[PDB]
Amino acid sequence: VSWISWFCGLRGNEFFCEVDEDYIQDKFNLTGLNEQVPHYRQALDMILDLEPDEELEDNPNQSDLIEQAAEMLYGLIHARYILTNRGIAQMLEKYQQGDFGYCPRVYCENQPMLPIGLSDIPGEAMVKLYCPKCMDVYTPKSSRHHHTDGAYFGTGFPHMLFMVHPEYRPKR
Amino acid sequence: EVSWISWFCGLRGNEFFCEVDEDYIQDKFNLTGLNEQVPHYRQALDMILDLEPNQSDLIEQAAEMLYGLIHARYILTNRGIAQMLEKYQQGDFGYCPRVYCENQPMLPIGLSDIPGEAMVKLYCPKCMDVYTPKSSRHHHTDGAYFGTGFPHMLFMVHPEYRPKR
Ligand SMILES: [Zn+2]
Ligand SMILES: [Zn+2]
Repeated sequence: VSWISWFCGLRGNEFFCEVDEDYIQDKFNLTGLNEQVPHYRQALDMILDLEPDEELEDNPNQSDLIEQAAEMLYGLIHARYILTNRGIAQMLEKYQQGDFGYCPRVYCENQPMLPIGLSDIPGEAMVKLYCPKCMDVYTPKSSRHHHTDGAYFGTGFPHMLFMVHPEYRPKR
Repeated sequence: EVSWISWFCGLRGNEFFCEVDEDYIQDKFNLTGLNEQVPHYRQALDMILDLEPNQSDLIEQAAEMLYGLIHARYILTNRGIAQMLEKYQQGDFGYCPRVYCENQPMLPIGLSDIPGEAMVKLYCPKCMDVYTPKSSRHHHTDGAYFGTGFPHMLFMVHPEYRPKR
């Protein structure tokens, strides 16, 4: 399985959706990201499953540092991706599956929530959950999601989704 | 040798309960009215107080219901409230999930005082709303064992713990 499929499958990455390879392959979609993550070249290669460099001698491995970079880069791409009609389509799918959890308010009656970020700057805050019914923001019940940066989901995702799919917005 | 009460409050899922003072239970005046709500009231009250005892499990079930009803009244008394306030300070009931409530500890609360109506819920004193416990281990604890007015009783007796919202 692809790096992306492998990543989105890990424990804690349930909120993520699989970004279409072609979206990533189009340089125009990643403009600006390459200057936010270290080892951008090797990291983007790892995400797309390509020959992982030469790698010769004592040359300290710095391997893990690249794995982390791929992780950050995938996140930033994810953020942009889920604003596009295709990404939104995929998230809407998970939404229908309750992939993001249900609102804990007793009166929201288990309204499924959408992931959301309190900030678009990486390292600011971890991902939170937005209930479209009571329109408030909650902390995920599972600690497994307490290390997922919210910037990988953005502050305007939930808004975008309902803008494109008004029919799913809770009534009254 | 652990007392029935100590044993009960120690079971998985009964973390929201506090241990009712034996003497409170021994005073007949405090239980007036309860004896006509649970079956086998005599044997059940005996089991709760650790006294000389197929219909067995049915009595264990009765002691469980009876302890709950007593708990409900108990936590309205200054002594019960004191104990609950303790657990409250330990975050024994959990913290509010609202991101902006900033992990405000919550108090248990019932949506109804009638047994069998609804399971126990959590009241955040900051956003003043009611939530369902994150852990499924608490999804079988009747809310009637905590009452609809407990949280409000606690803060009337301890206004100083009223969060600045
Ligand atoms: Zn809600
Ligand atoms: Zn709250």
